[PDB]
Amino acid sequence: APWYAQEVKSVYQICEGCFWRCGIVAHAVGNRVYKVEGYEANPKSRGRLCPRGQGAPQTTYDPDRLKRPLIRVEGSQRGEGKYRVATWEEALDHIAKKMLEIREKYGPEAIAFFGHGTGDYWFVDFLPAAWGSPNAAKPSVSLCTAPREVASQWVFGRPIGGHEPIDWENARYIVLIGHHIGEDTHNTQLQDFALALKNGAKVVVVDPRFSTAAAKAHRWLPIKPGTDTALLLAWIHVLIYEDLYDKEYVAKYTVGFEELKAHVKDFTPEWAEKHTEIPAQVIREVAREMAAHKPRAVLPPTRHNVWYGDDTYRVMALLYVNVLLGNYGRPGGFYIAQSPYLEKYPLPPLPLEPAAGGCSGPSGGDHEPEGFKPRADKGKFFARSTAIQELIEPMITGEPYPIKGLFAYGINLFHSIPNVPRTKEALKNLDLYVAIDVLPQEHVMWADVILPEATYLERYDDFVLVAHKTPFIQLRTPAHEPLFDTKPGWWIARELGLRLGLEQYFPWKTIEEYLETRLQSLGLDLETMKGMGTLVQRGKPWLEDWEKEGRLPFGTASGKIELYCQRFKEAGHQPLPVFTPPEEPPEGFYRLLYGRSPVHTFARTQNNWVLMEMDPENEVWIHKEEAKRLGLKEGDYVMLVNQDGVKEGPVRVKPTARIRKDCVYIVHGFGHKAPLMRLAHGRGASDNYLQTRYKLDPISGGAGLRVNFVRLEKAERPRLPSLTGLAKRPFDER
Amino acid sequence: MPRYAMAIDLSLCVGCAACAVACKMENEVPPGVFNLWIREREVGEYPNLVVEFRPEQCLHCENPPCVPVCPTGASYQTKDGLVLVDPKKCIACGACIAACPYDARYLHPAGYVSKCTFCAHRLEKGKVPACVETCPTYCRTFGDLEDPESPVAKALKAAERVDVLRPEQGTRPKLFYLNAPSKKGLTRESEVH
Amino acid sequence: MPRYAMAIDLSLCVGCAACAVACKMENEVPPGVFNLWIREREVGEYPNLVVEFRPEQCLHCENPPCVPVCPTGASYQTKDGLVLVDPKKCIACGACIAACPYDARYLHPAGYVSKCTFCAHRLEKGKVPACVETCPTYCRTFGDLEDPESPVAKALKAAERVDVLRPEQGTRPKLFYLNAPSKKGLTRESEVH
Amino acid sequence: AEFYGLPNAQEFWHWTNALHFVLVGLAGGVALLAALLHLKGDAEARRYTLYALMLIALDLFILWAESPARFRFTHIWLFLSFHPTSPIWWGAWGLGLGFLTGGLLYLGKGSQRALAWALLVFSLVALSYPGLALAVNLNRPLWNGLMAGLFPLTALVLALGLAALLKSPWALFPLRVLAGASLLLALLYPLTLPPEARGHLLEEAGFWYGLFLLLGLGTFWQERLAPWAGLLAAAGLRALLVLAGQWQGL
Amino acid sequence: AEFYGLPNAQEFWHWTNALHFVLVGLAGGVALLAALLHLKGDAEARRYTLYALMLIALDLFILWAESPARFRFTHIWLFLSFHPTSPIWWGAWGLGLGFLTGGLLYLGKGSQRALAWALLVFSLVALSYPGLALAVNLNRPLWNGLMAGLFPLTALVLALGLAALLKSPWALFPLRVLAGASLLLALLYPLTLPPEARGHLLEEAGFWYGLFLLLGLGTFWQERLAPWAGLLAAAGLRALLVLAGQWQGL
Ligand SMILES: Nc1nc2c(c(=O)[nH]1)N[C@H]1C(S)=C(S)[C@@H](COP(=O)(O)OP(=O)(O)OC[C@H]3O[C@@H](n4cnc5c(=O)[nH]c(N)nc54)[C@H](O)[C@@H]3O)O[C@H]1N2
Ligand SMILES: Nc1nc2c(c(=O)[nH]1)N[C@H]1C(S)=C(S)[C@@H](COP(=O)(O)OP(=O)(O)OC[C@H]3O[C@@H](n4cnc5c(=O)[nH]c(N)nc54)[C@H](O)[C@@H]3O)O[C@H]1N2
Ligand code: SF4
Ligand code: SF4
Ligand code: SF4
Ligand code: SF4
Ligand code: SF4
Ligand code: SF4
Ligand code: SF4
Ligand code: SF4
Ligand code: SF4
Ligand SMILES: [Mo]
Repeated sequence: APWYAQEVKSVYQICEGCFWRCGIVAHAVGNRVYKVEGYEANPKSRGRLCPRGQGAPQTTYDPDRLKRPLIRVEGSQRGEGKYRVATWEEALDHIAKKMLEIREKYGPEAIAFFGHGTGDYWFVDFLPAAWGSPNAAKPSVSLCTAPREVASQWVFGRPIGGHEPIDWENARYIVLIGHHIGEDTHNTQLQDFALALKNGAKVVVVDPRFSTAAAKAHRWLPIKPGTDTALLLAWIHVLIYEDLYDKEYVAKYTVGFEELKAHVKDFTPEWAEKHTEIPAQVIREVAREMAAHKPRAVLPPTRHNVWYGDDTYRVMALLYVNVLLGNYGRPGGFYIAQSPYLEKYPLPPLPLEPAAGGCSGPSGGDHEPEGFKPRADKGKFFARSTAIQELIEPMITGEPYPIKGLFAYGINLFHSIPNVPRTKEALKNLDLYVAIDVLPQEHVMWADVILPEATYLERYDDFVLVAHKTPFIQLRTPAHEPLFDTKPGWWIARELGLRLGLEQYFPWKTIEEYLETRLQSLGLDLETMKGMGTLVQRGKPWLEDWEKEGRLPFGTASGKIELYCQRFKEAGHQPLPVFTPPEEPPEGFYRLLYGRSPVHTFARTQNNWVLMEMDPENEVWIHKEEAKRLGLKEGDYVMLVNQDGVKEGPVRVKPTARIRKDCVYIVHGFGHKAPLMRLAHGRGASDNYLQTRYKLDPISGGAGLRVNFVRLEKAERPRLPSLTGLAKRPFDER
Repeated sequence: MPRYAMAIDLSLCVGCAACAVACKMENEVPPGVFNLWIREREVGEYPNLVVEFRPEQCLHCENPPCVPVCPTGASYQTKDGLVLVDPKKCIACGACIAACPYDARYLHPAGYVSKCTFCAHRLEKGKVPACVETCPTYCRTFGDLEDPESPVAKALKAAERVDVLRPEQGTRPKLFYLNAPSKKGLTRESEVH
Repeated sequence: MPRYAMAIDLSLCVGCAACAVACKMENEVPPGVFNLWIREREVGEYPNLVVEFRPEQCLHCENPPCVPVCPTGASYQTKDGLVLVDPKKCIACGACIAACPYDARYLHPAGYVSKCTFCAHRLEKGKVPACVETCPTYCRTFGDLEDPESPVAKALKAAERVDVLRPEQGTRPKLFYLNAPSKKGLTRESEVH
Repeated sequence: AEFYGLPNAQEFWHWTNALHFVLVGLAGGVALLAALLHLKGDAEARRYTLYALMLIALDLFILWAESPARFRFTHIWLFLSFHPTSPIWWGAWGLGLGFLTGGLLYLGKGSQRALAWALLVFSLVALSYPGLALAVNLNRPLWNGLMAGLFPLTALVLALGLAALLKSPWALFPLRVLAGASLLLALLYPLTLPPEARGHLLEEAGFWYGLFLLLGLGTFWQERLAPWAGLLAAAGLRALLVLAGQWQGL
Repeated sequence: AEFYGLPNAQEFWHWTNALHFVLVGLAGGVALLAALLHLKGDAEARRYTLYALMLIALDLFILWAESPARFRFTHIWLFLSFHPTSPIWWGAWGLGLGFLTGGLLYLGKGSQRALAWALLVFSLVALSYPGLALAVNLNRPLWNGLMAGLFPLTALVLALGLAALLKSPWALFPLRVLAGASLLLALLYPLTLPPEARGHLLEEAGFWYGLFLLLGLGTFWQERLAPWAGLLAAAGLRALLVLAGQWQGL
């Protein structure tokens, strides 16, 4: 009866639990993965796994998981939920026929491609360029990381990347700004943070909320929200004016340090304490203590940075403090991350190629005379990255030309992009809207044609390359064959690619054919790659290794400390003076803060019975004294109403103090209105449905979300089905 | 011959239920029940704010009140210190549930009583328990209490403080909590409101 | 209106019995009975030997079981938290001795029940207790728990750990043992045999 | 205060089992009546033995029909082992052997006073085991020592209350003495608990408790209300302590 | 384990306060017989009302005689304060109002048989208070919840034992019924304690304990052995539980 006493088959497999992509071993018995585990050699898991990685396999064995292609009954509205089963052949023909029509009267740029996850390489990076549309985007760019990637390209000549390059093991003093570690549960960084604490690493947390990471800190600074750049500028001032900075380091690796000293003249710990609300002595003491530890003192940059409209300025300032401490490329906090060598599969150049910009004209030069039609959000902000949230307007008004047709490859249209009403207007006006997914979410059931993808355990994917201290390559192999009428994304892309004239792209007849070519290059074949799941190569991490060779890394030959001559010129400001006092909540309201549950990924894990049973609903955090003046207690429920009248389903109230009186906090990803995902339907409040407005970062395409205010209205406890009853439905592969 | 135990460092625990999900998976524990869960409690106002994250599961008590009270002989204590159930003798009378002071046991839907097993299935073939292997923070340790080299023995030797739940029942738990966050010790519902 | 308390730092107590003798002289406590006494216990075995020196007396509990039990009303709890006896109403029945969990109470040879008094007679003239005054090691402190300039308040804040005798009882002892020498906390006779 | 997953702190003994608790009281106490009758050589000793056998059969049938392992057939182990430290083990052997002993008495086979003293001892084991099945769980604050006093006295009010409805003349006086004892100990019960446990009993029950205390006072009033009132007070009190005492609570 | 000075862990209620425990059993039990004999109209209601007045008075003298506070005359406060939380306070009034009430009934004046209802209530307070004066101390492991049951059962065994020696026809049967209830709870008591508390009880008393249990089995044999054997058993157990339970113990 037990699975481990029964016959098993293992395989080396990547976790699709989230984008960290940990290397794992999957244990199957017949057509079912019972257990998954981390493995030692793999630099990401090293034998361990977070809760999301452990429970991730049940979506494959979920009775509501999508099985057949589906096409929208003719004459029925998008939203209304009327579908009829179809054949892979019939559904794939129907999409190409429709796509070709949009291309004869509008051009190929009238098709937007949105996507996320491993297979976003096919849908967002490859298919779109081979087809000729520049309107390809992912939420991890303008709804996450854009502010810090832009700041980093200008200041250093490098990205921060997916596996942020912090030398945690040698760090001695660490400053976290809104970075919640322990709730944000990315595997390796949990391990590393825990090892730092263990060796006597003292941690300072800056956050208006007493989080899990603050529960492990030597100092908690309860900062007034949207005020971090004033605290960063005043620390820059203390290290420059009290003469505590690393003199040599600035002298040999830094351009324009002088502009910074003069800029920061009046931003004193007394000017900061006034806006920040942190005492001036504390502001001083924290900068001194970090100077006393250099180069082994780090402010690691957080991942989610869209917070307010000014964002690229706050990150630039955080990076200057790291530079002034002399820590970049030194053991203490930043090693230097090099990408591995795995040669691309040989092909003709793509109609559109990318521009990994940073200096000397990376905006619209190739978009003006260069061939025929630029990405539709081209004049809205300074930076060159595509912003998912800005290409939605073109579908409603037809402004910058028209975008009829849209693809959604594993990306939550109604939970990951703000202003849900505007996104629904835009789907209304489209000629074609295709969605490739696994569960019947609220935005998948608005599509003309639904295509069921095969899950990470029943699928092969192109390799996963990770820039790192020791660069590496990972490979995922099926643990068993797809279920029902399910197909892998590499297969769905090639099948559409042959139907739209792109045979030169997609020549190879199979994915193992494709995988054998890149393994030839390195000195191996498919069977040997399956043997050592992961491959580590030689690279570099300090400055010495670079230096002795007579080279340096960057952008232009010396990190430019103020940081970018060509923005200055035509945009306006060079330095981060935009501490820009933030608009405040109206009386009777609270700022809406949000974040992660250690056990749930974004939105997609809310139908998972193993994970919902650990955390079945979110809970609103209000200060103890506010819930008391309001007439709220421990087990009460409440509706959240925003400044624009939108109400979000009943949520449990959480009157325990660990938060300022200015705010309120809820975990992101609950509040689904999707009846077909039977255990996620009707539970908690959705933060995204309340985020009606956003402040556009004019520098890094980012949509500032922490600009919404919400008030609480007493509500009745909800009457919902039993979760155990639903979780007990047996899984039948029919 | 060994005396089996588990040590959890609370100074490192962050309450990401990884261990709780790994056990659910490894042991096929049905939907409405749990061998392992995490409790989280805050203590105090503004300038002295402590948060305690605490995993709870069978403590494999050395003096288990859950054994003598069983009519059939299904409930038994092993020579190495493991408390287990022979489902072949279990009549699902619930006497052991009435007697356990830690809400560690349940009625499995197959008709018999269940609970944390110290992964006896893995122990017998020389492996460490599922909770212990999957743990980002490395706060749990396991071993023979009598071997000065084992990971639990070392962990206890290096600890600033050691605590156990409801020590005044006289069960002698073999799941030890290290370096508790609050000066007054493990958190109780009675020290609230 | 304040909350009176005593703290004893066990990391500094050497168990010389100075406080105990200073008490007997001051309150002219009669032969055979004690307001204050010292308990000394070893927790053992060479590389790991630990000795706990512990002075014991009335803890002036915040929720005293010895008050409710009195038929006369001679056992009363004061507005600042002192448990005292008015000998005028005392019928020497012993109900309070039966309800005291700490052996802090005795029958005075003059026919009424007595015990430590927090040196009430000195507190009104604005002085600190006699045991607190004589202490060579500077390990005992006193004051109002609610005043943060208080020597008890500052010591509670500086302690690495805080403990109390029989917390599982209803009482809320207002005599706090600071830095306990054994990792498992305050020593108990059941933990020996 | 907050959890990931949940502790297994839900009710383990249902309305179903509380019923078993009222019944084994009846069963055991009627087997005591049949034993004491055979011992006085009184003529009614024969049919009281039939009844104690019937109530023993009805109680073993619902102990089995309510067991999650009812079709796994594992109760045989109750009888192939020796567990002297376990109340439920004592209870299985007292009733069981008390049903054979009372079986031979009915069939006039295998002796007759030496079988009446045996029925006396097995019926004292069966009257004694329920209060101890509760009371040995020193982790549950409501199931204190008095449970070993409240359960035996209450099983007697059930048997004598039944005997008096069947019009047996000897029993309406012992029923009033034993019902006075049970109601006095039941009234002093809450005063025997730590503050927080008494407050927990009062919040979750009481009003039911206080209603069962009043009810039982009708055993000293009108002649033919007396057995009903005594029966319902003694059964209500047994079931209420079984459902309300499944708490660990701090 | 070693001390400078000593904790005040010395016995506080001596052999003289164990003697009062036995007499207030009698005083309260007989006062119950008296009111019931009144209420019932019985010719003997007077004989038993003047006995209860002597037993009550003998006890209240032994209560002042054994108090180190006697010649300080502080007992007047027992009657000039309100203290409902105190078992002992409830017994001062229960035996005081129980005295006046029994006076106004023997001197046939004031009022009749509305006064026997007041004597019934005050006797229940006097039967209930010792049992709770011990059980209220939750720091004493041996004095558990069963004391609140073992003391009222045992006081009626004392009253009915006396009554049966003064040859009253009615007394023997109810004495052998309450003596069975008393002896069965007394047997279950040790099985109700935690292992260290029980171990302490069996090494300190027990023999003495198992002697008085055996001795009490004598109420179910002959006459003029019966009332004696049940009377020595009830007073044995009462005095021994007061003496052996003054332990705090870890
Ligand atoms: N309001 C708000 N918006 C946010 C955030 C927030 O905190 N609040 N966080 C932002 C951040 S930081 C990020 S990184 C993004 C992430 O945004 P998303 O990745 O869009 O988030 P999810 O909610 O997991 O949506 C995943 C979708 O992909 C589907 N899916 C899952 N696995 C597979 C697979 O193997 N194949 C296919 N075809 N589909 C699959 C799921 O069913 C679901 O429809 O969202 C951003 N948006
Ligand atoms: N379990 C789990 N872990 C995950 C994910 C998941 O879905 N599930 N997703 C991953 C991804 S893609 C991302 S992007 C991250 C998201 O996680 P992070 O990158 O760590 O996000 P932050 O927004 O920095 O941190 C959230 C904290 O920011 C605080 N905050 C709000 N406003 C301010 C302010 O004005 N100043 C300061 N100093 N703090 C503020 C909130 O109080 C909260 O405590 O986590 C990742 N890890
Ligand atoms: S961080 Fe956790 S959820 Fe994400 S891929 Fe790794 S194991 Fe899976
Ligand atoms: S896996 Fe580690 S961090 Fe997570 S709950 Fe268990 S002990 Fe705590
Ligand atoms: S439920 Fe099973 S294991 Fe527990 S006491 Fe009964 S027979 Fe034994
Ligand atoms: S933790 Fe529970 S199952 Fe384990 S010995 Fe203690 S009472 Fe028994
Ligand atoms: S040791 Fe075994 S029973 Fe206990 S939590 Fe780990 S896997 Fe579950
Ligand atoms: S003066 Fe200090 S060391 Fe001496 S007996 Fe008193 S508490 Fe102990
Ligand atoms: S001895 Fe005195 S102070 Fe103590 S309970 Fe009796 S009357 Fe009250
Ligand atoms: S320690 Fe004992 S005598 Fe002193 S106040 Fe507390 S209960 Fe009363
Ligand atoms: S406070 Fe006074 S009475 Fe109490 S121990 Fe100290 S000197 Fe003695
Ligand atoms: Mo993200």
